[PDB]
Amino acid sequence: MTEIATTSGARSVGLLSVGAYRPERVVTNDEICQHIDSSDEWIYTRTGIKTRRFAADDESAASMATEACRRALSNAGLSAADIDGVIVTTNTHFLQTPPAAPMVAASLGAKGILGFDLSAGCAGFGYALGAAADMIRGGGAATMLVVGTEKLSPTIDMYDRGNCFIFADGAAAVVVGETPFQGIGPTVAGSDGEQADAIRQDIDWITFAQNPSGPRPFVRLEGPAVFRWAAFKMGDVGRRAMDAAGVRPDQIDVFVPHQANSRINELLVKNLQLRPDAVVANDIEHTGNTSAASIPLAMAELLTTGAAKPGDLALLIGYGAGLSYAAQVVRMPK
Amino acid sequence: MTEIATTSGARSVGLLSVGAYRPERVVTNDEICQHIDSSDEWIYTRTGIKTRRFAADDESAASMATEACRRALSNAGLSAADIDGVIVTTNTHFLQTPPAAPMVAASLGAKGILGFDLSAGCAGFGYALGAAADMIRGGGAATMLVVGTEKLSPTIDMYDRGNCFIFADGAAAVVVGETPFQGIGPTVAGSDGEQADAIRQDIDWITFAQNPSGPRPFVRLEGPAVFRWAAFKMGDVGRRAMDAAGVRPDQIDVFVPHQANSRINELLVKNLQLRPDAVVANDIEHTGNTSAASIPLAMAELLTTGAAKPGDLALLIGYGAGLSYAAQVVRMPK
Ligand SMILES: O=C(O)CCCCCCCCCCOC(=O)S
Ligand SMILES: O=C(O)CCCCCCCCCCOC(=O)S
Ligand SMILES: *SCCCCCCCCCC
Ligand SMILES: *SCCCCCCCCCC
Repeated sequence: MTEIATTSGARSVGLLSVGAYRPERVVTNDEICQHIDSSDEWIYTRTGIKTRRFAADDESAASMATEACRRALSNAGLSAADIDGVIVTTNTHFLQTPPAAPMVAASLGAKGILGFDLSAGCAGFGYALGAAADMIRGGGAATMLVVGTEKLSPTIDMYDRGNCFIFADGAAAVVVGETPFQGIGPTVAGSDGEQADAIRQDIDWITFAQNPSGPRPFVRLEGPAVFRWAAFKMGDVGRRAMDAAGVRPDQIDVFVPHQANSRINELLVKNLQLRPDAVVANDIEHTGNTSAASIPLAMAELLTTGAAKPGDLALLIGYGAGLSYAAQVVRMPK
Repeated sequence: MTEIATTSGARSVGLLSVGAYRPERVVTNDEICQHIDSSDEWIYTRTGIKTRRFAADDESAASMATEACRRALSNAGLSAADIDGVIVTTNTHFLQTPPAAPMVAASLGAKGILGFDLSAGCAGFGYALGAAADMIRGGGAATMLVVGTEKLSPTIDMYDRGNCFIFADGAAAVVVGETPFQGIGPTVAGSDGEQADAIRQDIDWITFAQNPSGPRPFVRLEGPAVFRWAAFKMGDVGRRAMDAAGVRPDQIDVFVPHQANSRINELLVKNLQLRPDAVVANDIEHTGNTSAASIPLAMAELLTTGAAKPGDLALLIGYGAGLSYAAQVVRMPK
């Protein structure tokens, strides 16, 4: 006869700021075409990618994540002392343990703060932004870091005619906290674990670890399957996300799909019936596919180029590995 | 100027059931005393562990989590079609991508429900329980599975002498959903990234992949440092947990700390100042340390022995790698 107490946070939460960090090494298509039988033009028309960034040998998903946070914090007018938790979303923290979240908190100056690694393929940001919003409104935190980071280079098979020109590096973090107006709509999510092997690590670490001198694992992609699924299934995912926020297709100002493939995104923009003048993220051009980091990296780009304004109503749609998606309507940060 | 929908879910949320799964191969202390010369008594005196369970080769974290859910659903008298999401917490899913969750989802027949993998070491489950509860109170999901799964087996160095006897395999899933009574307390969580190296994979997979002629990675433990940290710092954490749930230490009926080491958990009990008759989870004896899976496996055991009853007021304390910790006051399920 003693009811467990419940706590409560803020009603309205929003993206206070975005920070982005891309490693300085520019990898061209022609440099990629080195061990590939295709050209710059073939790669740009089929994907929309021109150049992408590769990290340094000493760099890691965590170090870039630490770096993205600082910048977001700086853009937020906030210190590490003002943060209550940090979620790292990544698919390329190359340790089973420890998780990257503590390390990032540690180097940021706030070693004691709550946090975890959330891994859900390319869709990892939608879930982690979703988890923050709910935790903050829940009262477990007031202000929170959600960082997407990905070191994909070391996982690329440079002879792989189907995916080498695709994956890249970068880290972008957002600051989530209380806001006057409601800023982040309901998370709309789900998956398709039937197609789990569409984007995968071909060999598992333990099997590989039993015969290290045999073929090592790489990232593999059954592209047409991914094209079909994404191109035809995310339209509703976007509609469900807009519906839960109480908004209309013609009300979206910025559209931030996962930067997987520009032809896919072209089909979604048309399927989503947005305004003819809706600003549509195209960070694919000089960032490539950065999985968990893709969307917040895309957001920053548009804010930096001034194509998007802070406070613009925006739709987010994450899609990729596991075959799992996540989508939310948000105001633009910064 | 368009508004974003402010939505609500159910306020009161609890653990409906718990479903555990344990590998049939019983590996003993004297069996671990064939490679490396210690003693079954030495291990028992120092850790509290007598035997442990190692999973089969055709078994995995992913596979064991699926079976635990089958059982969690079975004990709540429910169906995969009643579940809106799964959270697989783990440290031994031996793929960067795809996530375990969607696979676990499809194998239960839950077509494309939301789901992600949460990593925060031994404390992953406390984090996962708290995240799910957040999502239901926000309205993102109604009923959810949360599964700590682990196959630490293949990660153990048989020459360890410091931790070969510590780690073991298993899974345990809880169903989280609406209840009339508030069943899960506010999440008390945190970390210590300065001490990230205390429990770590010693070599990263890329580095190892890059150098197959060198040593393979293994799980490493800095015992003394972990003992010092967990046994003197975790009292305050539980104290913070009980404070948030509005309960006095003498109101606790069951204590389920992470099954790291009996001697640690022994000192915890005294610092925590619970009742003399308070039920203390000792699953460690024939289970060992199962990271993420530990606590819900430790829950299931107390319910199986009848040492704990459904509705009992439990104090959970997860702690370990990342040097991260998670705690909350709950009601026992089943
Ligand atoms: O037609 C061919 O023979 C090859 C054409 C392949 C280029 C088209 C891009 C691959 C689609 C991958 C999209 O999924 C993700 O980006 S993930
Ligand atoms: O240093 C002390 O006072 C205790 C001696 C260390 C005991 C031997 C190893 C157990 C380490 C504690 C458990 O670590 C985890 O499983 S986490
Ligand atoms: S859509 C997210 C893709 C994530 C790829 C990371 C897996 C790399 C394989 C390791 C060799
Ligand atoms: S909660 C403590 C268990 C740590 C899990 C990591 C397993 C080590 C991987 C080495 C290959």
